[PDB]
Amino acid sequence: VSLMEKLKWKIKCIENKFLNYRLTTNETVVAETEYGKVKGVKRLTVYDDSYYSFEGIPYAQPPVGELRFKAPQRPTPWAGVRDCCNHKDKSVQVDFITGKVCGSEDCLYLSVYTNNLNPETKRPVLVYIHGGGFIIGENHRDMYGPDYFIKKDVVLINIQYRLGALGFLSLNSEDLNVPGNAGLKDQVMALRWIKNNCANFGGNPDNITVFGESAGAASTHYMMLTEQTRGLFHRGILMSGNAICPWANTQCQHRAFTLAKLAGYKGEDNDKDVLEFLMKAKPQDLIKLEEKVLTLEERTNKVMFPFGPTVEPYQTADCVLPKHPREMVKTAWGNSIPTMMGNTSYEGLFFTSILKQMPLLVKELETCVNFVPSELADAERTAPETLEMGAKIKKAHVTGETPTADNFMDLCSHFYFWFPMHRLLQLRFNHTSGTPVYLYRFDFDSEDLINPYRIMRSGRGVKGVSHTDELTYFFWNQLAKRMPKESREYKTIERMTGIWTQFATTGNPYSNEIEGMENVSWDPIEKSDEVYKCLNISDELKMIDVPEMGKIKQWESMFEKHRDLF
Ligand SMILES: *B(O)c1ccc(C)c(OCc2ccccc2)c1
Repeated sequence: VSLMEKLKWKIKCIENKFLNYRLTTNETVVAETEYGKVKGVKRLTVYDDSYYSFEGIPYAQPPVGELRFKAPQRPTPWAGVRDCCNHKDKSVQVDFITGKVCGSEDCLYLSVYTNNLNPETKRPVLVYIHGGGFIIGENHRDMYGPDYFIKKDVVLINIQYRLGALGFLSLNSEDLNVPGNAGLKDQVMALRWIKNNCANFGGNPDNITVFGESAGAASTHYMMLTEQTRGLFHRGILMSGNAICPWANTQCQHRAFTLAKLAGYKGEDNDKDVLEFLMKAKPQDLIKLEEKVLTLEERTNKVMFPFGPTVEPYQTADCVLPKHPREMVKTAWGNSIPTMMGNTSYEGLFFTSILKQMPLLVKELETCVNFVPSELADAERTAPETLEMGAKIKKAHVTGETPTADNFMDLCSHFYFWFPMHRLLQLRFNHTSGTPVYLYRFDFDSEDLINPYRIMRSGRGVKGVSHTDELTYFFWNQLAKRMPKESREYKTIERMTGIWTQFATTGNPYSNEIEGMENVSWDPIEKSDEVYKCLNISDELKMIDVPEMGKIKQWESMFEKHRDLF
C-alpha cells in the first residue's frame, strides 16, 4: 500500500481515536452475564443518535500457551464488575495497510450494542461475523461500527474469532488434539454465549439472526451446517459467500510442516515435533510467514489461503466439520430456518489490485483450465476433458478473441461467488423442510461514502459494485462521514438496515415500511424454478431475474458427465 494511503490511514486513525473520545459519554451502565457483571458506556453517532456499548466481553479463555491451536475453553467467571468500556485487540494478522503484523493472541471477545437496555419488548438479536478470508478482520468500531443498526430497535453483536494459522492449523495425529477449525469453534462458543446472555441486554433468545459477509458468510453457513449449533438461532444471512465456495475450505494438514520450516524448524516431518516448535514460536513470526506457505502449484490451482476451515481428520467433543460441507448440507439443521443470500453486481472487481501486480493472470483465460472446479480438473490441467470444461468457462466470460482484465474479473464473480451459491441452493433443495430462501443482488454504486476495503482493492475512482462495497451501508467505519438525510447513500443505509432488521424480526425481508419497496413482490426461490428471482438493490428496488443466470448454467454444464459431484 502506498505511502500516501499509509499516511492517509494513520491520520484517519488519529481522527478515529479523537472522534471516539468525543462520542463517548459519562453514562456508564452495568449488565449481568452468566460469568459476572460487565460495565458498558453510552456512545453517540454522527447522526446524533446514541447506543449502549459493551466491548471486550470474553466468551472463552485467552487461547495462549498450551491453548494455542486448541479448541476454545469456557472463560473464568469473576466477582465484581468487569470493565467493558473499551475494545480488546484483534486476532493476530497482517495489517493490509501497513504491511506489519498487528493484533494479539488474546482476541476472543465480542461486543454488544443497543439503543435501549430496558426495551418494552424482547428484541431481535443480530450477530455479525466479519470476513477477511479467515486471515484478517476485527470487531473494532473503526471498521464495523453499529451506528447505523442502532437506529433500529434491535440488539447487535459483533464477534471476533481466531484467524490464520493460529485459528486453523490442523494436524492428523489424534494424540495432539489439533484437529483444525479452532476459529470456527471460537464462533460456536460465542454463539452459545449469545444464546445464554442476550436477554440481559434486551435481546430475545428465541429470535437470533446470524449474518456475515465473505468469510463471515462462509462462517455463518458453517454455523448453520454444524450440529454443534443446532437450534441456537433462527435466521441466517449469507452475504457474498457460503461454505462451498472454493476459497472457504482447504485440506491443510500437510502445510503445518511447511510453516514450521519457514520459521526455522530443524528436524523431521512429524506432527508432534512440528506442533512443539509451532507452540513456542512468536505468533507474529508465524502469521507473517503465512503468505509464503502455499506452493506455486497450489496457487495455480486457485488455493487462496494456506490455512482455513478444514474437514477434521478425526472426531472430538468440539468437532465442527466432520465431513465436507457438501455432505454436511444433507443433514444440516440450518437448512430449516429462514435464509437470505446475495451477492454484489460486480463481485470480481475486488481482484483489481491483484491483477495489477500479476497481469499475466489474464492469460489464464486463454483456455480457462485453471478455473475449472478442482474436483473435476486433472492435476496438470492438461487432460482433454479439462480443456473441454475450460472451454465452457471461456465461452461464458471471454467476449473478444483475446481475454481482457474485465473478462477475468467477471469470471471471478462466478468462480468465487455466484456458482458456489447455485450449487448450494440446488443441494439444499434436496434436504429441506421447506423454509424459504430469499435472494438479493446489491447493485448500488457510489464513491461519496466508502469503506477501507476500497483502499485494499485499489478501487478509488473505479466503477461497479465490488465484493464488500455493501458493508458501507451497514456499518460505520473511520472513512465514513455524516451524509445528508436526502442523499441516495443515506437512503441506501436506511434500506439495507431496514431490510436486514425486517428479515431478522420476521424471517421475511419484505416490508411496506421500507422506501422504494412499494411495488416489490419478493418471493423466495423454489426447487422448481429454472430461473432465480432476486431483489436488485439499486437507486430503485426492483425484482428481476438474476442477470448472472445464463453464466451460472454454463458453469453447471461442466458437470454434465459428473452429476454426482455437482
Ligand atoms: B472474504 O472474506 C474474501 C474473499 C476473497 C478474497 C480474495 C479475500 O481476501 C481478503 C484478503 C486478501 C489479501 C490480504 C488479506 C486479506 C477475502
